Amino acid sequence: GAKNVIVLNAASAAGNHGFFWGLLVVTLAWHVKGRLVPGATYLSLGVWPLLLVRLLRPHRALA
Amino acid sequence: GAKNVIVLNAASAAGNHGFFWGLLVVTLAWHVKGRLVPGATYLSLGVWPLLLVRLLRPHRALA
Amino acid sequence: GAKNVIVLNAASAAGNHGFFWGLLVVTLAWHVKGRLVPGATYLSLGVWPLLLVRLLRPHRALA
Amino acid sequence: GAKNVIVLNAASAAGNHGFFWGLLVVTLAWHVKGRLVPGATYLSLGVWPLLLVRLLRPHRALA
Amino acid sequence: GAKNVIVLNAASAAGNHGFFWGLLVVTLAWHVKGRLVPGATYLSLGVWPLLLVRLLRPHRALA
Amino acid sequence: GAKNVIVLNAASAAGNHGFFWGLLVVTLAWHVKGRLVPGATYLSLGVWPLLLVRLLRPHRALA
Repeated sequence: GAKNVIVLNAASAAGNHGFFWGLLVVTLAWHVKGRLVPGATYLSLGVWPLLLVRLLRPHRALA
Repeated sequence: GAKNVIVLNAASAAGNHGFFWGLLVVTLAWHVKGRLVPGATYLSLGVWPLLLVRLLRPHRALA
Repeated sequence: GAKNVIVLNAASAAGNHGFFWGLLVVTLAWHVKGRLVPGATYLSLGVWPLLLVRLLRPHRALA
Repeated sequence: GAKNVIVLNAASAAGNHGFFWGLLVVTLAWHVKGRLVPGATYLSLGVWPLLLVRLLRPHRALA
Repeated sequence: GAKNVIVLNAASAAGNHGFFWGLLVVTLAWHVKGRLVPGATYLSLGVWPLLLVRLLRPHRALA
Repeated sequence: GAKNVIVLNAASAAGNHGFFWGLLVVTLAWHVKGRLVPGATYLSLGVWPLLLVRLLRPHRALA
């Protein structure tokens, strides 16, 4: 009653692998290249987003 | 040390805690309804898929 | 080796700690707003979905 | 296989750490900016949606 | 708090488990069926992108 | 108790165990092939990304 829980997780890790799966992460990052430039332009965003963050900002482990 | 580490993970959980976040799961589930029926159509792919599955089927865990 | 593992996970948690990351999750939830209403209207999949769920319903950590 | 299962998880964390991969997360968060304003429109969403949320509301960590 | 940190994670897991949520996973998989066939057809990228992937292939865990 | 929290996670892993799920990961990887080449051709920044990563670069798992 121990190595039968975490072990299951281990199986998932094998599935992800680094071959085909590795390619997917790299490819996605490259594609957003063009996406990145339009995204950059945007005014009126000084603290408006931060207020939402304020809820997040205190944080609490023992939530 | 042993602590602080796991504690940090808990903080992430706090971030998740947000009624808005909960709402997102429901919307995705409802939308897929329509997606599901077209998917069922068994066009040209009776056994072709399964060969790929064989690689997946062992589900190694040694990694 | 012992702490040179869980500690590594903790480092990932620090990475999450970013206002930008927090903003993305909240934003995604809001977007599905419009998506949610069409999903509601369908009227179908009465008993057809549940049968599949039956396999899923017992669930088990053994796997 | 004591220190082997947890170790595997650590390896996954290494995979996440990257240059190109990091850029994608930041870009996506700011970009959704535009998506957020349309989302705000509360067209017939006063409280009706919440009833569905009630199912989600108990949560129950017992699972 | 020993049994409070990990416990928080468990709560998240319970939330993931459900009826509507289960449906989402199956539908997404079925839908990509048709998506998969066009993907297969792609000229070039047979033996050239892999070299970049090679850097990823050794992988590590000493992150 | 001790063997209960982690046990819940194991249950999630069982859910993944599904050939259909396996199909989705491979499909996504194949599709991005085409996405990868357009990404390669864009603009010449060179300094725009590194500045962002630089903030990330010191790292502080002591979050």
